[PDB]
Amino acid sequence: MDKATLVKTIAYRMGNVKGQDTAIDFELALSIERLEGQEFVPWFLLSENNFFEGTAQENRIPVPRGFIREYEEGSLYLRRVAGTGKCLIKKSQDQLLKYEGMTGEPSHYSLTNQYFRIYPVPQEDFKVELLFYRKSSTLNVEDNPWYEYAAELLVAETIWAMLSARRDKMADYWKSVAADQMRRLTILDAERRLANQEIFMG
Amino acid sequence: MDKATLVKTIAYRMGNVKGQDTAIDFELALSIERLEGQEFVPWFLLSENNFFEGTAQENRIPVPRGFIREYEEGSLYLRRVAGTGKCLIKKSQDQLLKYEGMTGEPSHYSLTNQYFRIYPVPQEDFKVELLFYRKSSTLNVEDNPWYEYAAELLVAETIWAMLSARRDKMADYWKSVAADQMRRLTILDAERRLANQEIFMG
Amino acid sequence: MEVTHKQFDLSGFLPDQAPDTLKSGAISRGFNVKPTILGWEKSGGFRETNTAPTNEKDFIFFWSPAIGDNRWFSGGDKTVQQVEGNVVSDVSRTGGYTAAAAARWNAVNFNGVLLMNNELDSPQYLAASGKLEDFPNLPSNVRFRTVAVYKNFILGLGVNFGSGFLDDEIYWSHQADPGTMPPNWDYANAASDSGRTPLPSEGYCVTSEELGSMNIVYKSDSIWTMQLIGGQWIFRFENKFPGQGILNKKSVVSFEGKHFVVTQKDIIVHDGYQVRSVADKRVRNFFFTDMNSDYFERVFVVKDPRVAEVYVFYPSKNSVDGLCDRALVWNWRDDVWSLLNLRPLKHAAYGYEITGVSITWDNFVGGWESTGLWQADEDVAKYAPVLHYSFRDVPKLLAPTPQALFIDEEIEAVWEREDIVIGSISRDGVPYQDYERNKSVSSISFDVDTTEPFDVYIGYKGSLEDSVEWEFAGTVNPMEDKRLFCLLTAGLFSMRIISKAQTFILRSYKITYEFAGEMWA
Amino acid sequence: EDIVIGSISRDGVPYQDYERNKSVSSISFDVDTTEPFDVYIGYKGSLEDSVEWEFAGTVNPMEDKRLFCLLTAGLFSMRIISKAQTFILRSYKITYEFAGEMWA
Amino acid sequence: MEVTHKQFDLSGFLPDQAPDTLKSGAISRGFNVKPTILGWEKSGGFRETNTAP
Repeated sequence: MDKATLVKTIAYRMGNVKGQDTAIDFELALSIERLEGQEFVPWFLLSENNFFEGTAQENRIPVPRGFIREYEEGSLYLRRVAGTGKCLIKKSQDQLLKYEGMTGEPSHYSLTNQYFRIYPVPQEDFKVELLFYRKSSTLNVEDNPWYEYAAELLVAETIWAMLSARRDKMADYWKSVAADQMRRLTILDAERRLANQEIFMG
Repeated sequence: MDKATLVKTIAYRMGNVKGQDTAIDFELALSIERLEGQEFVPWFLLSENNFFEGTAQENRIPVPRGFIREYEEGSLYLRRVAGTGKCLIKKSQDQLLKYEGMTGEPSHYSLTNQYFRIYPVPQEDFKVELLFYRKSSTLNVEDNPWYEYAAELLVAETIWAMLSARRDKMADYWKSVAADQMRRLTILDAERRLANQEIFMG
Repeated sequence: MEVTHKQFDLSGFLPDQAPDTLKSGAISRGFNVKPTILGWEKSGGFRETNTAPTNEKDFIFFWSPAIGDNRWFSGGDKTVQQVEGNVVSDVSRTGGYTAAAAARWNAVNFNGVLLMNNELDSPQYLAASGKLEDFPNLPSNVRFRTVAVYKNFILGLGVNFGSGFLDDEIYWSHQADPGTMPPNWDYANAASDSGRTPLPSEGYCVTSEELGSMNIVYKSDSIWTMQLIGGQWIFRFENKFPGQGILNKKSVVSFEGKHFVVTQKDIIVHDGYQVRSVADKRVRNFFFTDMNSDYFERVFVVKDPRVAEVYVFYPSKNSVDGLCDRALVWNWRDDVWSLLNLRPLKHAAYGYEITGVSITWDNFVGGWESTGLWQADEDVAKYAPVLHYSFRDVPKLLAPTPQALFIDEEIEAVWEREDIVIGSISRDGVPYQDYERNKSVSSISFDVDTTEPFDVYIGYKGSLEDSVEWEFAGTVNPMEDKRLFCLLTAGLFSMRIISKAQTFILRSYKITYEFAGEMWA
Repeated sequence: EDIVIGSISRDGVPYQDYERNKSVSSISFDVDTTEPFDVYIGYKGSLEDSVEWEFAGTVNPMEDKRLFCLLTAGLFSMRIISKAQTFILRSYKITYEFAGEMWA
Repeated sequence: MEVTHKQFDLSGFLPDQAPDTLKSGAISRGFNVKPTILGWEKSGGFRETNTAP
């Protein structure tokens, strides 16, 4: 889908409307963000590994631009001068108060709100790399993946919006349509992660 | 079928259509795409064997084009120049970080987001074997498989979409028809996957 | 969610009303399609008749000196002609008739003698000599505008001899002898019965004093009556309606039992004692405001005795020759109106034509076998006063014909309802349209008795404040299919129907739709 | 040639729907005489189409009042012919069902 | 799903109207059958009279 077949589809399914093309656009954009704010997250939004450079004597670390959440299976990693590193561990701030006023490599990471924190204070310059889900806009990818993936969800949900502003009954028919698609999407996501892994009880 | 009988069937079923064949074509294609995006994968979407070669010191391998999900009782295979081969294992990134810096034969991988990563990193170029599920728009066989098998789903869904666009009641009826057909095909998939297998514990 | 509408409640050509509130079957804009009892009909097609003037045809007229005879006169500059047998011309007055007269003569009927009068020439009558000649004792100095007839009283006219062309009338006749004007005419002398009367009024009495069994009445700009019951000086000058004035000479009142009157202001019907406009709220505005005629005269009206219709030929603004090219049609039997579009035309009249091959026959044989008395032909149509139209751009005349084809080319037809009463249908069978709810089309199906196809155009409009915009849809042959599919949504709903067909029979139609929102703009 | 047959509204008199194509069920005639009369049945595709004819065997009213036939067309036509001493027609009833819509 | 129609509202021989919209009992094409108060009647039959020219 090419961001143009979407508006054509919206006109066609809405009833062959003609002169709302600006409106259509405003709305489709309003929509992708809303869905992004949603609590569920699809699978195409994990960023390429991004790293941050940290200056010494500072514990708090700014959150990446437009961050949403960390990766369930990926963690902050520090890369030393030799090229190797270690995986840092996270804990609630309270449990991490003990290492206050201590010396060494970093060891623990905590969320706070906008700032990560390193309580084992790195006395020198340091860097870590992360794997995090990020807002669609921020990602470099030449084009919006939402356009490619589940374009139907997108079509449906925007149609609902204008229709809600049009106080017409079928707003719901579309809403419901979005839902089926949304559920299915979660199934695809869950179906894909475990596709070829073998588990053992140890 | 031959893509003509399908169109004339669509025209006849929904009320003896004459001229909407252009909208028929546009909206029909859309159907095949929508269904593909959905959580289900019918058997005749399965791609043929694939291979790829990656250069030295490059542990990142991009996703094959048109990929959706790998084949479950299939797995990534490493082919060596001597004709000998092996099958690499799958684990989450976290489990597999440890090997960071172990040289030799590749052994493991992770799905990650869009790129394959092998932590046992060879120092030379190397070839890989892969199997997966691909969209019909991206398979190398001459004809689109979907028309041949499961035409009805395709007949119904485009009609459901075509009829729902004009705000007509029978939309629920046609959607129910499509749902029944999808459940039928889902049953038929398992009819073939486990057609005549024989099993015993160990 | 569907509305079926029909076209046999017999509404007229109704452009002046608020077009959206028009009832079912009402026409917004018409193109020469006839509304009838069964439904919309095509009233067109023309046979080629046998008459041929071989000269300029300004005024044409039908008369007969005896039963079985058919004669016609074609008048022009310097010239009046004959149409009989196979020879024409050579009936005009001795000299060149008068200085380039054009569309300014007049014709009247009195007993069997045919009478013609012109503005620029003295009146000449036709006699056994075959040459039009002036009246016997009428002095030569005279020059006349218009002439009229009445009971045994020729020349009920209103213009004097000269230097006094303004406001006149003279009882030129006496108790006349049927077939010849009175042996004398003297008005001032008291030999018998004649005189001159002023009939004071602001306006100029223009033309004939019209008709009516009991008496004849007409107007300068207010209606006047004449009744000859008295004996001292016969006739009694009297008036009836001050208000009504008439605009054109050929804007004549009909010969029907009721009088069909066209005025500067309105179109009124009466018979002397009670008056009423024929169509005040329906037709009045469009007839006048279609164009400022701006050539007031040359607007003439005739009758169609066969079918209860009357045609008022009127110029189109688009027309520049001053020719009407268009005609207003109203049914007198039932109050329904219709409008036509035609080729440029100069004048029209009704009559009959009986022509066939005659003197070139094969057997020179003796008189004991039957000629058959000039057997065969429109013997049926001899009772039928079929109309004859002096089309501007043809040497031979034509007559109407049921098959809608001009000669070999075909005449167009267009049917337009700008907006339809579509929406909620209430307790009553008839629906009422809701403006607030915007709506989407589903399909169209038409009830037609013919078999020939007709094309269909679809119009859309944003709001009532907005104008109308057009779209075309391919035609469908009714034989195999009755429905067409299209998808669209607008403020109000417009369909435009055009047909190039032998016959068009519209009965009813149904529209399927759905309420899917409300009004935006 | 055609009968007003279809939806019957609030008023006792019915109104015919052209859009809905319909199937015959049966015919019964009210007659005071005793002599038989023959009956012919006509069918037509669309109103735009012409009329076409079919014949049905007569029935003597003494023993029977009904005849059975099966057919479906656009509009409904019956043709009645009688070679009889006396013919007394009173009324008739037609049974039917809405089973589709207009095609051609 | 049934319609009963009657022929005593006394409509005339009516071929000129739009034949489909004809009311109950109206006749499309007739053959010398007489419409009467009770219903359709036969108006025919002839005795042989005694005159001879």
